Amino acid sequence: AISKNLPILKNHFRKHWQERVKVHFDQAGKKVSRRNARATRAAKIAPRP
Amino acid sequence: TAEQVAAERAARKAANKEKRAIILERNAAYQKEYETAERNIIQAKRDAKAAGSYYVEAQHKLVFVVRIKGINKIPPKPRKVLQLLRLTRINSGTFVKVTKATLELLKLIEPYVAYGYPSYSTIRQLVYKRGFGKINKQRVPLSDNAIIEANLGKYGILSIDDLIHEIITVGPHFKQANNFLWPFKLSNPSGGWGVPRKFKHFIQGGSFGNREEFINKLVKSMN
Amino acid sequence: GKSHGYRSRTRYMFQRDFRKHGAVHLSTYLKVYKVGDIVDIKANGSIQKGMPHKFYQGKTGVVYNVTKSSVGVIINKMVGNRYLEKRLNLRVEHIKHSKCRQEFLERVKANAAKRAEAKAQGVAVQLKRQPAQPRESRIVSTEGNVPQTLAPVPYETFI
Amino acid sequence: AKSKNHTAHNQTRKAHRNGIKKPKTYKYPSLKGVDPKFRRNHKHALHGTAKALAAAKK
Amino acid sequence: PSRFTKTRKHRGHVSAGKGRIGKHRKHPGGRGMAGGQHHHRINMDKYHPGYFGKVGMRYFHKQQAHFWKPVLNLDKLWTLIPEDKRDQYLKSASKETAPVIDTLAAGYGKILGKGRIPNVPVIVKARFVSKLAEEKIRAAGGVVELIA
Amino acid sequence: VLKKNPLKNKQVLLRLNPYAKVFAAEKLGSKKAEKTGTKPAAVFTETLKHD
Amino acid sequence: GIDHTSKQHKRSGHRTAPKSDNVYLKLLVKLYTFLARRTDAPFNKVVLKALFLSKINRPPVSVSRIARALKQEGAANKTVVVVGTVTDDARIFEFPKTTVAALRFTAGARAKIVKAGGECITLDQLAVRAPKGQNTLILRGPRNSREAVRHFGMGPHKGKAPRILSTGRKFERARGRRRSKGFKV
RNA sequence: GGAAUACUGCCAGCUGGGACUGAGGACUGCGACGUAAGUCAAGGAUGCUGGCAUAAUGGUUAUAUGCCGCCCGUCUUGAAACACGGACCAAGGAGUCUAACGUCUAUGCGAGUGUUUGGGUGUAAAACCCAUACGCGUAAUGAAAGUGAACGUAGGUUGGGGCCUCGCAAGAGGUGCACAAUCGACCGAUCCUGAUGUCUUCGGAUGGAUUUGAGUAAGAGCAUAGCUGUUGGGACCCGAAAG
RNA sequence: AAAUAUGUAAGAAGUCCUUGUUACUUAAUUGAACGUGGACAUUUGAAUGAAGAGCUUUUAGUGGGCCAUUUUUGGUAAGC
RNA sequence: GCCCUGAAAAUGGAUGGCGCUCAAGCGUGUUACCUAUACUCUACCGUCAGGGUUGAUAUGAUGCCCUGACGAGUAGGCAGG
Ligand SMILES: NC[C@@H]1O[C@H](O[C@H]2[C@@H](O)[C@H](O[C@@H]3[C@@H](O)[C@H](N)C[C@H](N)[C@H]3O[C@H]3O[C@H](CO)[C@@H](O)[C@H](O)[C@H]3N)O[C@@H]2CO)[C@H](N)[C@@H](O)[C@@H]1O
Ligand SMILES: NC[C@@H]1O[C@H](O[C@H]2[C@@H](O)[C@H](O[C@@H]3[C@@H](O)[C@H](N)C[C@H](N)[C@H]3O[C@H]3O[C@H](CO)[C@@H](O)[C@H](O)[C@H]3N)O[C@@H]2CO)[C@H](N)[C@@H](O)[C@@H]1O
Ligand SMILES: NC[C@@H]1O[C@H](O[C@H]2[C@@H](O)[C@H](O[C@@H]3[C@@H](O)[C@H](N)C[C@H](N)[C@H]3O[C@H]3O[C@H](CO)[C@@H](O)[C@H](O)[C@H]3N)O[C@@H]2CO)[C@H](N)[C@@H](O)[C@@H]1O
Ligand SMILES: NC[C@@H]1O[C@H](O[C@H]2[C@@H](O)[C@H](O[C@@H]3[C@@H](O)[C@H](N)C[C@H](N)[C@H]3O[C@H]3O[C@H](CO)[C@@H](O)[C@H](O)[C@H]3N)O[C@@H]2CO)[C@H](N)[C@@H](O)[C@@H]1O
Ligand SMILES: NC[C@@H]1O[C@H](O[C@H]2[C@@H](O)[C@H](O[C@@H]3[C@@H](O)[C@H](N)C[C@H](N)[C@H]3O[C@H]3O[C@H](CO)[C@@H](O)[C@H](O)[C@H]3N)O[C@@H]2CO)[C@H](N)[C@@H](O)[C@@H]1O
Ligand SMILES: NC[C@@H]1O[C@H](O[C@H]2[C@@H](O)[C@H](O[C@@H]3[C@@H](O)[C@H](N)C[C@H](N)[C@H]3O[C@H]3O[C@H](CO)[C@@H](O)[C@H](O)[C@H]3N)O[C@@H]2CO)[C@H](N)[C@@H](O)[C@@H]1O
Ligand SMILES: [Mg+2]
Ligand SMILES: [Mg+2]
Ligand SMILES: [Mg+2]
Ligand SMILES: [Mg+2]
Ligand SMILES: [Mg+2]
Ligand SMILES: [Mg+2]
Ligand SMILES: [Mg+2]
Ligand SMILES: [Mg+2]
Ligand SMILES: [Mg+2]
Ligand SMILES: [Mg+2]
Ligand SMILES: [Mg+2]
Ligand SMILES: [Mg+2]
Ligand SMILES: [Mg+2]
Ligand SMILES: [Mg+2]
Ligand SMILES: [Mg+2]
Ligand SMILES: [Mg+2]
Ligand SMILES: [Mg+2]
Ligand SMILES: [Mg+2]
Ligand SMILES: [Mg+2]
Ligand SMILES: [Mg+2]
Ligand SMILES: [Mg+2]
Ligand SMILES: [Mg+2]
Ligand SMILES: [Mg+2]
Ligand SMILES: [Mg+2]
Ligand SMILES: [Mg+2]
Ligand SMILES: [Mg+2]
Ligand SMILES: [Mg+2]
Ligand SMILES: [Mg+2]
Ligand SMILES: [Mg+2]
Ligand SMILES: [Mg+2]
Ligand SMILES: [Mg+2]
Ligand SMILES: [Mg+2]
Ligand SMILES: [Mg+2]
Ligand SMILES: [Mg+2]
Ligand SMILES: [Mg+2]
Ligand SMILES: [Mg+2]
Ligand SMILES: [Mg+2]
Ligand SMILES: [Mg+2]
Ligand SMILES: [Mg+2]
Ligand SMILES: [Mg+2]
Ligand SMILES: [Mg+2]
Ligand SMILES: [Mg+2]
Ligand SMILES: [Mg+2]
Ligand SMILES: [Mg+2]
Ligand SMILES: [Mg+2]
Ligand SMILES: [Mg+2]
Ligand SMILES: [Mg+2]
Ligand SMILES: [Mg+2]
Ligand SMILES: [Mg+2]
Ligand SMILES: [Mg+2]
Ligand SMILES: [Mg+2]
Ligand SMILES: [Mg+2]
Ligand SMILES: [Mg+2]
Ligand SMILES: [Mg+2]
Ligand SMILES: [Mg+2]
Ligand SMILES: [Mg+2]
Ligand SMILES: [Mg+2]
Ligand SMILES: [Mg+2]
Ligand SMILES: [Mg+2]
Ligand SMILES: [Mg+2]
Ligand SMILES: [Mg+2]
Ligand SMILES: [Mg+2]
Ligand SMILES: [Mg+2]
Ligand SMILES: [Mg+2]
Ligand SMILES: [Mg+2]
Ligand SMILES: [Mg+2]
Ligand SMILES: [Mg+2]
Ligand SMILES: [Mg+2]
Ligand SMILES: [Mg+2]
Ligand SMILES: [Mg+2]
Ligand SMILES: [Mg+2]
Ligand SMILES: [Mg+2]
Ligand SMILES: [Mg+2]
Ligand SMILES: [Mg+2]
Ligand SMILES: [Mg+2]
Ligand SMILES: [Mg+2]
Ligand SMILES: [Mg+2]
Ligand SMILES: [Mg+2]
Ligand SMILES: [Mg+2]
Ligand SMILES: [Mg+2]
Ligand SMILES: [Mg+2]
Ligand SMILES: [Mg+2]
Ligand SMILES: [Mg+2]
Ligand SMILES: [Mg+2]
Ligand SMILES: [Mg+2]
Ligand SMILES: [Mg+2]
Ligand SMILES: [Mg+2]
Ligand SMILES: [Mg+2]
Ligand SMILES: [Mg+2]
Ligand SMILES: [Mg+2]
Ligand SMILES: [Mg+2]
Ligand SMILES: [Mg+2]
Ligand SMILES: [Mg+2]
Ligand SMILES: [Mg+2]
Ligand SMILES: [Mg+2]
Ligand SMILES: [Mg+2]
Ligand SMILES: [Mg+2]
Repeated sequence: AISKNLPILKNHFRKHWQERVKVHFDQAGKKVSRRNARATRAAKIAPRP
Repeated sequence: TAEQVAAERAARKAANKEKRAIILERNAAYQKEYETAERNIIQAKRDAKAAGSYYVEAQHKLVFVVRIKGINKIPPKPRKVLQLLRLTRINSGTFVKVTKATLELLKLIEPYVAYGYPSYSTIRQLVYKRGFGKINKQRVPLSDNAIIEANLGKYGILSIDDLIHEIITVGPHFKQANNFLWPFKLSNPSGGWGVPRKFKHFIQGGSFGNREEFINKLVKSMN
Repeated sequence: GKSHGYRSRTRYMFQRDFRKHGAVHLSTYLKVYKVGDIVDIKANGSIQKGMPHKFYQGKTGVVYNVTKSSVGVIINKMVGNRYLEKRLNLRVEHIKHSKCRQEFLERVKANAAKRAEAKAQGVAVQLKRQPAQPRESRIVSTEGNVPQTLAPVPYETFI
Repeated sequence: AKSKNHTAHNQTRKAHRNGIKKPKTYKYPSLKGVDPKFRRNHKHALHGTAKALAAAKK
Repeated sequence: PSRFTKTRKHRGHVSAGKGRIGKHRKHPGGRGMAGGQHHHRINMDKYHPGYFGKVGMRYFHKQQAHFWKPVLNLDKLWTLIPEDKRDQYLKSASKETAPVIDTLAAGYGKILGKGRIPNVPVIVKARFVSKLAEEKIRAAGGVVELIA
Repeated sequence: VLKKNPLKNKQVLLRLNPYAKVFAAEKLGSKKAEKTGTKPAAVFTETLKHD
Repeated sequence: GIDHTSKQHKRSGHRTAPKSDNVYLKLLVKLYTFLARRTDAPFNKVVLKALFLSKINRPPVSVSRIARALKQEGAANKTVVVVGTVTDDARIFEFPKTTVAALRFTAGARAKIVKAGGECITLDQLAVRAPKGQNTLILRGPRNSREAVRHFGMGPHKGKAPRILSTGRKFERARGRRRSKGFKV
């Protein structure tokens, strides 16, 4: 309902949002593996920058 | 150092010896002051009787009020009054200077208290046994005139009988001399209240009202 | 249905006195009101314009404004627990001149003139008022007045 | 169903706990609701009596 | 954390802190902003006046940065000159070699008129300056150059 | 630490009001008073005993 | 039983030590608690109380607020005391010398205090130089300048500002905000 | 006519019996008795004698006796109720997490603040490090085009702690930050006046105004965090007839 | 025309003396406010009390009530 | 005045109960006496308030010490555990 003196918020969570939710636990491995993916490119690509 | 602190002590010891002389002075002068006055009044009655006329005494300037009712179920206006007279607890009492200002504070309070005109003894034994004083809150027993003088000294009143005098004689500093006094915590009457039922007026059933001189027999038994 | 409109219940209240009616005399119009004046509020039924609401009848306040035909009066009324500040725009037929403070001035002024008597003599002042007192001892003369003694009267029917 | 309608019971009590306050007055009250052409001219009477002390002190 | 939370204090007391008469139900009053015009009227006026209805004019496909005018005041100004040089330029007070301050390249592009500045002159490179701003720059013996 | 009660415990009776010593010595709570011979006006016994 | 004319077992609203755990802050208090007790100096009492204050009650005292206070007549040379952190203000230009005893000084504050040739004293140093706090000028930052204090007491006709998340038109300007839509406030 | 006696009242008059209590733990106090040495009942019990280790005494527990004591939990104005749940025991069993927030508090830095989108780096989800941006704050106000905060030591009057001057003091004088009341100035909006100029309709100087703003007037904020409170969420737990 | 209940005052923000401002006001140095400079404290201007005075933010529960004396309405009355 | 008539209801039954007749009844007076978680005095626990104190010499400055007042509680809040 509506009480006290508080700004009106808008929270769009009526939609089954708990279905589409992405945590990034992979931020580590999606970097460690984002590096190794670049590291071996330049390897395979040889002096080119 | 041994001489220096000895100088404070040897002089202070002498300051007190003389400060106690000021007292014996006054209290002996107080003893005459009362002894003559009552003797005056006692005589003036007899004279007027020999003259055919009647000595009509001065109405009483000083009254002692002990609250005989509990703290429950009291109407607001009496309830506020009992607080302003500093009786918030059963069987407690204060002194009141009689004036048509405070006289109306009584009589409005009449349902919840018994009161009357206290004697010298009654005041003396009330202050001697039950006498306390107010120093930054802090209910403090008057065990020494130093306590009194430290506080009531700015008014005179360096004795405990200086307090007693300033009360019974009323007089200029009675407001602060009486207000200095903590309200008197008293026991129930030793030997009962004399009535069956307290909350009929003294004239009808006993207690609860102005019993005039009969306040002394009561208060003394509550002491 | 309940009826709460502005002047309800004022029937006897806004009535003019028995054998006083019609035009209001000129002392009312000829009075001067500056700011700070303490005025008593009593409505007048003959004058409908600029009259107090029935509440402020009997109340006394300090005029905060002076206009052509009226004076604004600030009054203190309680709502819930507090006093808010009401200010009324009232005409002069509804305004008295309060005698509450008037004597206090005649008190101060007499107090300062009795101060010069302790300045020119040096006796004690006794300025602040003291309430009525226990009285005093006296002697009542039996000369020419000897107490006459009464008893209670019996019962008898008077009709 | 039917129930209570109104009462003032206990309201004096509630309004005396923290209650009844006081008008909390100050010196120099607000001028709210005073004649405009007083409070207009009153500005310039004070605007002018300013310069009087913007001279005297030097 | 939980061990700090009052609902551990309430273990053992019937009804948590929620009351015996009114309990804690699902949705008394209705979910969300329901009834703002009716039973919540008193709360929408008082703490959110103006909440209902329309005011003014719409804008279709409005894109900010058509409006971009970060605001800067003579109140600052000289901050845009690095600290040490700021000294000797204030010491100079020259109409011959005088410091150049490019406001737009400094994160800005409207110069306002708040607050006093020294008599030391400034070359103000800007766009959109306020009338009182400039005139106060003329008191320092300096100019404004409009750019884009 | 302990309030003692000048109505008993002579020591504190003397600690306050040193006049107590005199008062005791002189009796003075037993003080006799000068005898008077005054007799009431015969009107006063007329009213008193009257009716 | 007593009829109580005031509420039993009520505690006074004032703090005693701070709520902060900072071990150095707790020491400065141990200092100035001792000071305020064994002196006649009222200044020590004042500083002691101000040591318990909360970051909302110790708003930053700007250097320009210090400067203008030295332009006070007769206070020119006094060492000024701020029981909270002191901020730099670029808005001034010529800033006098003095010395300023505070808890903390921002980097700009400190360095620019010394450019004018003045000291940043730390509160115990100030205590040793001035055990009775003599020739000291105490300064306070504004506590009603705060954001949250703008929304306090938000009624009809109170001209305060509402708790509001976005802002612009479309947001709380229509019904109740003008005579044209509903009423106005 | 001279007492006596009753009655009421005062004595800082003298004495006998009983009861409960012995808190404190060097000395500091106020006193009293003293010619004095000194003594004391004077800011809280010491002296003396006896009795007890197969134990006196104290704890628990069972039983008895005197008096007392209705079943909890719940709703309710009112329950022991002829109101509802509960035959018993063990285990399980109900205000959570999330996103956005209000007050308050602690902390970092402060006219700024936020490393963690990303990059570097690594003893590899850690820790350490960093460019460009971005977010919020540093300007408001109009619906909008727009315009955009110093007449004055950033004001006047009245209060104000602290600091200062003389004063034993008591007071007095001085400065007066936060803060309170109030009179002003300033920025925007609204209405009014409409200058020098202009390509004749542009430009809007100056000066008013019971109008107005979530503004200015030697900045306070940004960030991580705790309790409590708000909303969206299965949303304290269990429960419909239905669709 | 009561009783009871009820608004106001009992001071240093006081009572006065003088005379500067203004666009208001007057026949007008008439006023009105607001100032400048100055006269007076010692019961500082009733009693009584004050367990301290003022201020701010936030937030729980509650929003079925019932009883006694008294005043009181409907009802023959009621544990209405 | 007291008492009597007036004065008829359903299980057996209630001045609370036995029972009381110059009362152990009714009206009135005067004293003694009994005992509440109330009043007075004191010990102890806690809460709130005021004051002293690391000038120290260990072992706690959130301490140690002195003083005064106070203590009902559902829904509910907060604190210390
Ligand atoms: N407003 C959006 C964002 O909200 C964030 O909110 C953070 C806090 O406000 C929030 O705290 C909530 C609190 O709001 C709420 N009223 C009480 C709750 N106990 C707190 O939650 C906290 O404690 C719980 C219990 O251990 C933890 O599990 C939780 O991770 C922790 N944040 O935890 C949030 C982080 O998970 C931040 N305020 C900020 O990043 C930003 O404002
Ligand atoms: N009359 C001496 C005065 O001393 C003042 O300064 C000293 C003291 O008088 C004053 O003491 C406090 C004061 O801090 C506080 N803000 C008010 C407080 N009433 C004052 O206390 C004063 O009054 C109380 C009560 O009567 C007395 O117990 C105390 O001895 C006395 N100094 O604070 C200073 C010491 O800390 C002022 N210099 C000035 O008013 C005047 O010179
Ligand atoms: N600082 C970041 C910027 O902030 C903006 O918001 C700030 C301002 O731009 C915004 O003001 C709006 C503005 O959005 C819009 N384009 C024009 C409008 N007239 C302005 O509104 C202005 O006046 C209204 C009353 O009319 C006030 O309510 C409002 O506070 C005021 N800023 O109000 C905010 C200041 O209070 C944008 N919301 C945001 O997207 C952007 O990133
Ligand atoms: N009942 C008399 C009262 O006197 C009061 O007057 C008090 C104040 O107005 C007056 O204060 C003056 C102040 O006006 C002036 N602008 C500064 C001056 N230093 C102050 O002086 C006062 O305070 C200082 C500082 O603590 C003390 O040293 C000094 O003793 C004291 N007179 O000092 C008086 C207190 O001594 C008020 N006018 C009012 O509350 C009331 O009329
Ligand atoms: N309007 C300008 C103002 O006029 C003021 O003067 C006008 C009044 O205020 C002034 O009157 C003074 C008054 O100021 C002061 N406070 C009291 C004094 N009793 C008055 O005096 C007045 O009464 C006396 C007789 O009682 C007459 O003789 C006299 O003419 C009359 N003006 O007399 C003028 C006309 O009545 C002052 N000069 C000054 O404040 C200012 O210049
Ligand atoms: N101890 C019994 C006494 O009688 C009282 O109660 C009495 C009344 O309840 C009852 O009186 C009723 C009357 O109400 C109803 N009309 C029926 C019956 N015939 C009457 O009975 C009466 O009879 C005559 C008078 O009529 C009397 O002499 C007689 O004493 C009385 N009992 O008779 C009871 C016994 O006399 C009380 N129980 C008690 O307080 C009192 O002490
Ligand atoms: Mg009398
Ligand atoms: Mg009294
Ligand atoms: Mg009288
Ligand atoms: Mg007995
Ligand atoms: Mg009895
Ligand atoms: Mg009896
Ligand atoms: Mg006795
Ligand atoms: Mg006794
Ligand atoms: Mg009607
Ligand atoms: Mg009439
Ligand atoms: Mg009449
Ligand atoms: Mg009309
Ligand atoms: Mg209904
Ligand atoms: Mg009903
Ligand atoms: Mg209802
Ligand atoms: Mg109805
Ligand atoms: Mg409260
Ligand atoms: Mg816990
Ligand atoms: Mg619990
Ligand atoms: Mg339980
Ligand atoms: Mg509960
Ligand atoms: Mg349960
Ligand atoms: Mg709760
Ligand atoms: Mg429940
Ligand atoms: Mg509810
Ligand atoms: Mg909308
Ligand atoms: Mg004791
Ligand atoms: Mg108690
Ligand atoms: Mg301010
Ligand atoms: Mg402000
Ligand atoms: Mg407004
Ligand atoms: Mg916003
Ligand atoms: Mg419309
Ligand atoms: Mg309309
Ligand atoms: Mg004879
Ligand atoms: Mg004879
Ligand atoms: Mg006798
Ligand atoms: Mg003897
Ligand atoms: Mg012992
Ligand atoms: Mg001795
Ligand atoms: Mg001797
Ligand atoms: Mg001797
Ligand atoms: Mg000796
Ligand atoms: Mg032995
Ligand atoms: Mg046993
Ligand atoms: Mg039983
Ligand atoms: Mg139930
Ligand atoms: Mg039910
Ligand atoms: Mg029911
Ligand atoms: Mg209930
Ligand atoms: Mg009912
Ligand atoms: Mg039950
Ligand atoms: Mg039943
Ligand atoms: Mg049920
Ligand atoms: Mg059941
Ligand atoms: Mg069943
Ligand atoms: Mg079951
Ligand atoms: Mg069952
Ligand atoms: Mg079973
Ligand atoms: Mg938060
Ligand atoms: Mg990894
Ligand atoms: Mg940035
Ligand atoms: Mg303009
Ligand atoms: Mg100008
Ligand atoms: Mg000012
Ligand atoms: Mg001032
Ligand atoms: Mg003095
Ligand atoms: Mg225009
Ligand atoms: Mg202008
Ligand atoms: Mg600001
Ligand atoms: Mg909170
Ligand atoms: Mg289900
Ligand atoms: Mg289904
Ligand atoms: Mg359907
Ligand atoms: Mg003039
Ligand atoms: Mg008092
Ligand atoms: Mg609330
Ligand atoms: Mg509610
Ligand atoms: Mg309900
Ligand atoms: Mg009923
Ligand atoms: Mg009933
Ligand atoms: Mg009945
Ligand atoms: Mg029968
Ligand atoms: Mg029988
Ligand atoms: Mg009986
Ligand atoms: Mg029988
Ligand atoms: Mg029988
Ligand atoms: Mg019996
Ligand atoms: Mg009898
Ligand atoms: Mg007997
Ligand atoms: Mg007990
Ligand atoms: Mg303490
Ligand atoms: Mg309790
Ligand atoms: Mg309680
Ligand atoms: Mg409890
Ligand atoms: Mg509970
Ligand atoms: Mg514990």
